[PDB]
Order: sequence, then C-alpha cells, then structure tokens
Amino acid sequence: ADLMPRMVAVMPAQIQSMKNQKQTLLNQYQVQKAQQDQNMAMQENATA
Amino acid sequence: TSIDSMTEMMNIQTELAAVSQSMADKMAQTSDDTADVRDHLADFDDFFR
Repeated sequence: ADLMPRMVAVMPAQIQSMKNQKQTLLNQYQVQKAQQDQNMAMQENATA
Repeated sequence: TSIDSMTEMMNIQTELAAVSQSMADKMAQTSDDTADVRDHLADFDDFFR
C-alpha cells in the first residue's frame, strides 16, 4: 500500500510529454504545409 | 523525462515483485501451520467421535 502511490505519482510526467509532442506535431504540420503550398503556387506555370 | 519516469516505474515493479514473493512465502508457511492445526483438530475428538 506504500508502493502503489509511487506508481500513481509516476504517471503524470509521461502524459505531459505526449501532450507536448502532439503540440509539436501540429505546429510542424502547419509550417510544412504552408511551405509546400507556397512553393507549389510559385512554381506553377513556370515552364512558360 | 519520459525515460526517467519509465526507469522509476521499472524500479517500483521490481519492488512489487519482491513484495509479492515475500507474501507468497509467508502465506505458504501460514498454510502449513493451518494444515497442522486442522490435522490436530481432525485427529482429536475421537474420544467424542
């Protein structure tokens, strides 16, 4: 009964790491999507 | 940070394993004693059987 609370208190640290990773993934998606779409818009009809 | 948390979790799991082993051994000894008690009680009362 003394060991159990230690395992309980271990958990929250990992969830914060997962949340931060999700935020990083969303920001990365936005940045790379914008870059790719901008490049495709600029390079369109450049073979004229 | 996640690696640190997992390492702590593994240490706690090892401690739980040790606790479980100690509990199993002590319960085995207790069951042996209770079996002795039951054998004594069953062998008794033959005067009253």
